[PDB]
Amino acid sequence: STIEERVKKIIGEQLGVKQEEVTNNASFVEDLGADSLDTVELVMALEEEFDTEIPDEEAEKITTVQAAIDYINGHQA
Amino acid sequence: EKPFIARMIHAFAVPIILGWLAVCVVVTVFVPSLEAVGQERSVSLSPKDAPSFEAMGRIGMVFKEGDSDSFAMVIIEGNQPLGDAAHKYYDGLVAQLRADKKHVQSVQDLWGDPLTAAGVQSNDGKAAYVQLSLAGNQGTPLANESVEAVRSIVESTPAPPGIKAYVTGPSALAADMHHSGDRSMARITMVTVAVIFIMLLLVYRSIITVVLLLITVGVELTAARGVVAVLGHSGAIGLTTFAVSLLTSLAIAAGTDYGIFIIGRYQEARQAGEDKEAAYYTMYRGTAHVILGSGLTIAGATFCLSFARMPYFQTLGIPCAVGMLVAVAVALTLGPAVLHVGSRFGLFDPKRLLKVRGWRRVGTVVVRWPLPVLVATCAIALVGLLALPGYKTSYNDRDYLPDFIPANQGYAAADRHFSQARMKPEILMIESDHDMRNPADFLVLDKLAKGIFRVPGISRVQAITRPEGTTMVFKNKDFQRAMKSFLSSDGHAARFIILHRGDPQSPEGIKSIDAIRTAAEESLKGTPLEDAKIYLAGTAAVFHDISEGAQWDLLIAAISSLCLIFIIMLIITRAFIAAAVIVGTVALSLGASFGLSVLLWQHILAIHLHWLVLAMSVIVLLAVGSDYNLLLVSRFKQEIGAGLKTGIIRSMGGTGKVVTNAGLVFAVTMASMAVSDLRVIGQVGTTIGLGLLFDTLIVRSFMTPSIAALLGRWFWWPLRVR
Ligand SMILES: CCCCCCCCCCCCCCC/C=C\C(=O)N(O)CCCC[C@H](NC(=O)[C@@H]1COC(c2ccccc2O)=N1)C(=O)O[C@H](C)CC(=O)N[C@@H]1CCCCN(O)C1=O
Repeated sequence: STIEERVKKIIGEQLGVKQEEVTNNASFVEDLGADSLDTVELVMALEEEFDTEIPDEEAEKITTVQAAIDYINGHQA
Repeated sequence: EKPFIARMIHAFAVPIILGWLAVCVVVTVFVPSLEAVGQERSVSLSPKDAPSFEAMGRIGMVFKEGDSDSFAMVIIEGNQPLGDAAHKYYDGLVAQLRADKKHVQSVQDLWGDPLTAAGVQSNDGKAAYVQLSLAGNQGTPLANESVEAVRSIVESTPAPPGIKAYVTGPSALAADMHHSGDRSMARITMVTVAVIFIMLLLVYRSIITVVLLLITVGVELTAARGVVAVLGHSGAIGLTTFAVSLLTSLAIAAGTDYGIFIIGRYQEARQAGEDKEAAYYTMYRGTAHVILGSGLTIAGATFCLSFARMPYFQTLGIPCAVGMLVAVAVALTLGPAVLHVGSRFGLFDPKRLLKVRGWRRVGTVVVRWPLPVLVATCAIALVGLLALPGYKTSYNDRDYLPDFIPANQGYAAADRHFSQARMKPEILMIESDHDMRNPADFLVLDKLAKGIFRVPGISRVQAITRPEGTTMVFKNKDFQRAMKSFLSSDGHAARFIILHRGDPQSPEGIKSIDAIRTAAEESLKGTPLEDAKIYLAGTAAVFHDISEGAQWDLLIAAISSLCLIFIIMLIITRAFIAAAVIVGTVALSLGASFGLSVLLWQHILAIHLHWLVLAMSVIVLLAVGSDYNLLLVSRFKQEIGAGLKTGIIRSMGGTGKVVTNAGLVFAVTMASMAVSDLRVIGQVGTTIGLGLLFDTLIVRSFMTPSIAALLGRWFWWPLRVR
């Protein structure tokens, strides 16, 4: 459906997180227990969800789910 | 989607199971065991176009020493200097051997002559020997029958006190090699199945799934062996113990690999939550073509051996190809069918959890930073070439059979009392329209003998003018018997019996063949006998030719198998660079298998590789490594569309454990042939096992995924992918 729904889908699938568990306010590393390679894989997966490549330094802005949503709602362009 | 053949197998599952079982029983009953056919339809060891074969045939026909390539040495040994009782026993034995005209075509009886007796008696005087010429070429059923008859005659004759008799020679050694290879077949299969059962029980952790997988493998194995036995019994193919053993082990390993792929994909589909019918259909859609590609690759690789020159390679083409085209159809039909039938009763659901976190993490570590990983593994793959400068091949079949073998036991009777070259004589024959009886041509013969006596590594020249081989007459009574055995009845040709210091068969000895030929030419040059034809025969010349031909046949078989595998993968995937990678990442990795096998046998175990090992192992290595790579790349093909790089990670997550299990099962099956009495089969199996361990642990795990992540969409050229 909308962008947010399917980025939510990929985050859930990547982290094994349940649909009702993931939320915007949560952080990948602390609340969801995501690994660093988990973040790298997640960003790489979004790079093909939308044809937009994320530099390694740009990956510093992907700390929490809400950050991902609000970053990629604008960078989808 | 529900593909057609999947629907048909799904509907007719029980009929298919019972049909394949009925075919199995029908074949096992209506044709004999495959090993029994092998000993009924065996091939001759020597190739027909070898100069070392034409020379032996020509010598035999001109000197009336039979018409066969085969020769066998009878050894007499005693605990004391051989008295006249030994001579009487030897006379009785030679008379009996002459009486058996069906097998013994001639008997070069020298010890019965007091003059030439010194030329075969041991320097200690406790042993003696005589050369027999047996019907049928080396290794053929006629030669097998002849050696068995001679052995029975020798061991049935009443030996005097303190005397023993043995039979030896290339023919007896080949017959005993065949019998020992077929004697260990039951043990090879028993240990293979036991090891696989002990292993698979730790992978699935429920005995029922393992037992059904092994029953499928057994049906495949028996169908393949039965069809090959049918073809052999019909006379459409030759066979060798190598062909039978490699067919058995390859059928077992490949059938277990197909069954593991089937069950792995079905269990993954079930874990994903799909029901039985949809799970089976996903299994077929994701593994049907992988198994077919895997079957055709191995069949067309082992079939490429049919282009080899040596019979020990040329006869592995058809039997192995037929066995693999049978074991695959049985796999592709009984596998899905037995899967579905068992799925009715819920046997094949996963008992453990199909955890994939580790392989997905490795996939994201390899897709990210691809080129460093590719370099890091190419360093490992290519450092296996460091064993190439020190690689030394051994042609001595005598060493690679158990010491209890009667042929090998007889050889021991020679080592205890003879120089190790006496039982490996090399013969030089010169032929011309002149009559050699004239004294001038006798001086020419003496010049030839002196010249070849100067050759490095040559110790004795037993000839017409050298009755005892050492340095020293045509009318004397005793010298007449020398005419009877060292000149052609017409006097047009003369033969020289040649003996080496050290093993003539070793890579050092064989090179002397060119030296012998050159020295003979210099002796004959500038002399009336310069026009005389020259031929070389014996173990030295034979295995000089084998050394010449093995390089070319290995090279041609490897190149043809590589091209054929590439064609099959291109057909399966339809992507040029993809198919190129699937086989190139294995070809580069042959260095690691070669290095590991040499480092284990030659350097650590102090056992040189037999010249058969590399040719028989590279063909299987290419095919099986390309098969695992094909599975991985077909899973890429499936999962792509969710991202070119993300599909790679998901595909590793899915197929990581499946390929590890299949690879370990295959490698341990091949590595289980070391139990075979033929240490050559052990070397072949261990080389393939080490190689496939390397592939399954490094090549498909890091090389192919890294290259796929590096090449982006170019990996699938010309396929258009967003
Ligand atoms: C040397 C051995 C070679 C492989 C033989 C496979 C044996 C198993 C028999 C399974 C059941 C199928 C029976 C009929 C096959 C005969 C051809 C046929 O009826 N037709 O010609 C239709 C064209 C569309 C096919 C379609 N394929 C697609 O539409 C495209 C093209 O490839 C893919 C694709 C391939 C593999 C995995 C995922 C994919 O997305 N997508 C797809 O369903 O597959 C194929 C059915 C099977 C497959 O797997 N391979 C195809 C085989 C031949 C067509 C092209 N070709 O070279 C392939 O690769």
